[PDB]
Amino acid sequence: DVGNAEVKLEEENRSLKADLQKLKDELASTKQKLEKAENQVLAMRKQSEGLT
Amino acid sequence: VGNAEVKLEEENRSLKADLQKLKDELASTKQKLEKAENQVLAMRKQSEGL
Repeated sequence: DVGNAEVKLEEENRSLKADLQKLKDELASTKQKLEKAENQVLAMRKQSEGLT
Repeated sequence: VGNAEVKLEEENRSLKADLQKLKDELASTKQKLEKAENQVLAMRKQSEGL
């Protein structure tokens, strides 16, 4: 039935959009954390070179 | 209205493809984060002795 297929797709689509928003938020945060960690590595390199 | 079902199928395909890509980018970024944090810890140790 067209009605059944449509309802199933609408349900999947609502569920996928919520999963997508979650993953988008998690990605943005993880990327920000990676940038921080990499800049930590660089700051420590300079501090370890300014000491040694 | 006539296009209702195919548009839903198209959206569905679009979302599923985006979902897989984001899961892939997330796992890759998480792995890089783990490596960088581990570099920080390794460098903390070498800095400790000196």
